Amino acid sequence: SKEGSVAPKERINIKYIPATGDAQAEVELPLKTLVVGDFKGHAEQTPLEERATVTVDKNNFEAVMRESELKITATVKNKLTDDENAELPVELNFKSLADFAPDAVASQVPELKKLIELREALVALKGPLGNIPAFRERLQSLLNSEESREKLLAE
Amino acid sequence: SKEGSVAPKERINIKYIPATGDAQAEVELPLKTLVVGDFKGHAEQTPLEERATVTVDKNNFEAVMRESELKITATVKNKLTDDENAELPVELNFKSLADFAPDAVASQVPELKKLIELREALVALKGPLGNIPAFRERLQSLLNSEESREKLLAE
Amino acid sequence: HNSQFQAMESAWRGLKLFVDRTDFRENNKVEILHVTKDELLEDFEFAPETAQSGLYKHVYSAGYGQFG
Repeated sequence: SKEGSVAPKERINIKYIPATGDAQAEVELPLKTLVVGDFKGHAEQTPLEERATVTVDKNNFEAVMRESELKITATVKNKLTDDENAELPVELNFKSLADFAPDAVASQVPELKKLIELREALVALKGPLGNIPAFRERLQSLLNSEESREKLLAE
Repeated sequence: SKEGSVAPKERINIKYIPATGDAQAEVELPLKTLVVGDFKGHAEQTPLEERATVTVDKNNFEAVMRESELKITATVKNKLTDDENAELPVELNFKSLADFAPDAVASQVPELKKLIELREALVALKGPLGNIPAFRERLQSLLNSEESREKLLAE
Repeated sequence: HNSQFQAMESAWRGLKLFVDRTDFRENNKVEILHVTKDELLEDFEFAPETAQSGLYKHVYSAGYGQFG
């Protein structure tokens, strides 16, 4: 996500701003607000008079979230098998706003790393599946050769 | 391909233009394009920052092709005899757009210089062949005189 | 019909199809650069930055990045 530009100089340096653009404003002492409230998943052992307040704007919100280390460790219900009374704890490490999304939550759960890898192996199959009609010719050969097929499934 | 004209002068110099004629146009800095890609039959040993770009228009395309020295040397299949597994390398020197044509490709192959000369000797025969009917009278004499005929074929 | 001849005929007679159609009287010029495709990636591997490459010299600095 970087426009290729040249070295700046006394000559003029045009860069197609594929972007469009906004504007800004300023004041006296800004209307400063203090958002107070539970922002992590525990209770910190330091007393209140020693911990600090961090200043957040739109540019540094990704750095305030990363240095907080919001580590959410909880035991949730296991719905990956036929057991209703099974539980499965998780381990979460959040560094960006996209870590709330299920692409990065399931990537941090090792029981779901093998299921996305299962799906990525199935999306890879669908492309060359219906293009070559000789695949079903050897599905019947794997229907015939049952001994050599099961020896290769364990590999 | 030159019209005979007179010396120019204060008198008027009419020259039948057997030609018809076109027109032209102009702009600011022209829309200059850089056609990049493999244009010869090897890889030049000079690094890229020292070699040059040549400007081609319709009038100088015959001079850019001549000074490139496109020398294509390859080993191709020999189909001039009864051998299937024979090969015959060639040597090509291209100076004009008509050098791609088989009139100038076969002229640069010495094994094909003797076959066009063979055909030029046969086109020369066909003219005076059927005009004088005394040629077949001495074909039977060459059918009779077999000893003196084979002594002259080696010459 | 040889792989050395035909690939070097299409790359050169196809240029003539680009020269014959474009009207050079109507403010058009075209530069011709001899590289090979395997040389060009090596030339971007040559410089540490794309702003110091050898193709950057012929696209930017000898043309656009030049007074006049």
